[PDB]
Amino acid sequence: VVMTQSPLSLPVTPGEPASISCRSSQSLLQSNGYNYLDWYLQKPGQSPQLLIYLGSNRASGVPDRFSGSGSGTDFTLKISRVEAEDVGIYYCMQALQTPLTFGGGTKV
Amino acid sequence: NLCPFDEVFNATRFASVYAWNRKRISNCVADYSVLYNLAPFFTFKCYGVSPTKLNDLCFTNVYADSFVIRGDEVRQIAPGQTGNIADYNYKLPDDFTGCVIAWNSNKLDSKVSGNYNYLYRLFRKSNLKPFERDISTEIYQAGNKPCNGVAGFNCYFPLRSYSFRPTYGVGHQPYRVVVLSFATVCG
Amino acid sequence: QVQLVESGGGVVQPGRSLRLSCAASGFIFSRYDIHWVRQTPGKGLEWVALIRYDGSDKYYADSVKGRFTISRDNSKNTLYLQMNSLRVEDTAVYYCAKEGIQGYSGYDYFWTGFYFDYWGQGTLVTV
Ligand SMILES: *[C@@H]1O[C@H](CO)[C@@H](O[C@@H]2O[C@H](CO)[C@@H](O)[C@H](O)[C@H]2NC(C)=O)[C@H](O)[C@H]1NC(C)=O
Repeated sequence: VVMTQSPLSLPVTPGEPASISCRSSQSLLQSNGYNYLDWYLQKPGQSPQLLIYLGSNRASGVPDRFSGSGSGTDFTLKISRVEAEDVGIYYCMQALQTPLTFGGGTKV
Repeated sequence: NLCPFDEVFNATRFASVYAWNRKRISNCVADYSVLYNLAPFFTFKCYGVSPTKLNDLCFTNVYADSFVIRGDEVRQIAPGQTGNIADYNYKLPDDFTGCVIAWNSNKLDSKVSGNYNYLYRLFRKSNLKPFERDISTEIYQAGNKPCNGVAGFNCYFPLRSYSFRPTYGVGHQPYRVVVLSFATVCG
Repeated sequence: QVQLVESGGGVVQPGRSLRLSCAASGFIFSRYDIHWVRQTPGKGLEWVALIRYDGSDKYYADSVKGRFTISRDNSKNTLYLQMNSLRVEDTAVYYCAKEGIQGYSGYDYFWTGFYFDYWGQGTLVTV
């Protein structure tokens, strides 16, 4: 598997919403109806922190504006309200099987 | 002595979440190998002790507190989780040492008009200590006091129902979990 | 309070090895996995290897699959990873990342996938 994000750079002036997409080589949606891409951000000079998991439901401790949409192969992260705290490169791990082809990486 | 699991798994009536019946089983010979056969896709997530390794091992007592919850919440009852069931309805101590059997049960849990005999407490002021059970139906002032023994702007009634119908997605499909939580009993 | 702090990395020499250790606490570091992921600057994070919460069985990235060696250390809540025979294109900070499903030994229908809830701080290693 290989993950390709889009856009690897979405300099978004503050406020308006920005969308980040990833592609999958295979349909991650498994027969139980779960998508498996994971969005990981990391502000400059800091460790990455979990941002979404399983595509839809975010990790506790993450604001509501980091909603992520799901599909069979074309997943998307929606940043409704972008401000200073939201800057940092994102990623889309595919969490289905070893190896986890950790996605390319966008920018903010 | 052939420990009774024929009840907790094959009992007709199916327990709801908040009224999870912790059926203590003991003083008898069990066989965990019997279970790996039904659910074409079980769940057997053994937190604590390896499923196959369990058979020739045992502890003092066993609690198979079965009930039913939505399929997408099968993942939810696992120790260290922080979801709606985890916070308010059912939880597993971080040092959990049991097996979590969970299977799809579409039949006998889906009337064409919907089986609404199942409820789930979506509101509670504070989270649960490990393995707390609360039948308290009293009205949840998620919002102001006044007196609250009935209201309806929003106070809220902390025990909703579910909706179970075959056309639903697998996540919406109801699942019966059987959480086992562990020297008179072993085979 | 989930804590993954790691040390051991540093400037090294191509051809030799190094020992990375990611001490853990705050949580019961005998229950659930730890992954390793590295990001060399000018490249996105690359997953390295994992281990199932007692050393049950291991997988490594297709780019390594054997010259890398990971070994859990229970009873003191520490993790050990041992690299072997570094290459030129391996200078990269190594993150030890805890994954937030408390590992089961069975076979679930609902998997919830790998997701690295809490991370470390990285150890810059350079060949
Ligand atoms: C619940 O009832 C079913 C119905 O019989 C049981 O399934 C059978 O289990 C026995 C062994 O216990 C097997 O020999 C049969 O082959 C099973 N039936 C079929 C059609 O294959 C199930 O084991 C029961 N579960 C419990 C816990 O008692």
